Amino acid sequence: KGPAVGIDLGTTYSCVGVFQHGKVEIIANDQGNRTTPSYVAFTDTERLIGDAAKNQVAMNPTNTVFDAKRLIGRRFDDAVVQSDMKHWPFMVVNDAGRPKVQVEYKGETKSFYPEEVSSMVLTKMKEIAEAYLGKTVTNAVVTVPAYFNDSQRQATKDAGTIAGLNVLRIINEPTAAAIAYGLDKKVGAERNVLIFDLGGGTFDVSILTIEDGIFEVKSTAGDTHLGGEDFDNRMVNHFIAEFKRKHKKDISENKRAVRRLRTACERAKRTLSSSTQASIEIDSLYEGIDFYTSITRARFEELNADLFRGTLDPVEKALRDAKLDKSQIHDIVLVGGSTRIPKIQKLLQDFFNGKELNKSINPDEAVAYGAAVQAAILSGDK
Repeated sequence: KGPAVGIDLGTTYSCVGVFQHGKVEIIANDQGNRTTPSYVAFTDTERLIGDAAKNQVAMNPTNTVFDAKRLIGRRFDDAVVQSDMKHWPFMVVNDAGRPKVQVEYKGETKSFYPEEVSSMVLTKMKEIAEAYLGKTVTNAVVTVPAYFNDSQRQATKDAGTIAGLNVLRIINEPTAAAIAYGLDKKVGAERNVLIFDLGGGTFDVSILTIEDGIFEVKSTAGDTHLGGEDFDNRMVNHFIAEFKRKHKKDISENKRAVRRLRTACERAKRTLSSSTQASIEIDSLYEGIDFYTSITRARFEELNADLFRGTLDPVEKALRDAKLDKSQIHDIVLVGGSTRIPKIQKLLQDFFNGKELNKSINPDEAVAYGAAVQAAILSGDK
């Protein structure tokens, strides 16, 4: 046969891992990136997936598709679909009740179901793993949010099937995160687990009670439209204002300039998680004007103070809906890159009155890690 893989098919980014020789290896893509944008793009000559698709988004916005995870398993008339369509530069059309993304591709109008778009992302993840392993990869466990219904689950499975993957099982993202930390294998009775998942575009809080290998979902809360990208946007707005004051130019409607500034801001955010300052270095940001400056960790925290504090309300709501006190939480699990932000960890740890956080597994990789473990179990190789 071949190696079984765990795939986190994320809203904004995806990640693939493999369990072998007693260890999970998270697999780097051809750019050396351990996560891959959940982006597909269509041009005059080719279809682009992942990094290559995201890299040309400002030059080809209406034919660059993302957020298929917000469409998958839903109907066109869905209130969620109608709302979300407003914020996408690509077209969504109705095919006999079902949403389809419509693009131009090689001088032709083509349309794709959300699960076809996700199949393309899954194809890239498959090829990434095959490039690393030197072997054909067919079996996989693919993750979804706990709140996904059977239509969403089936459509996610269907995306894998279209990609040529044998989907062994669709498992919940918070379950995968808990499996990564071996929280179902502790010597004891019930364990109440809080998963704090602050992703690129979504914030999910999940409370699980694990006992006898059952991962009971007690509560879910969060914000479907809050993620690391919001914190990046506060930085983007900050520097747009700065460039206006410095140079009397509003760069807002130059898509390329704004995209480049955003990329710089994403990088600065990562750097600010392990350093107290970050350099912004952009050659010819606008009209040949260089933008070289810096931002301190304190200023980044100040720009996002409301959004950071605000993450605690879903935690309180999850607790209330699960009928549990703060002190009844056995384990706290960090998932999503934004959970590396020192201020967020401090906020969450203070909220739990000094309780230690499970954060040793790269939070951006924890879900694919648990998926890879489960994949090994299901294929019979753990």
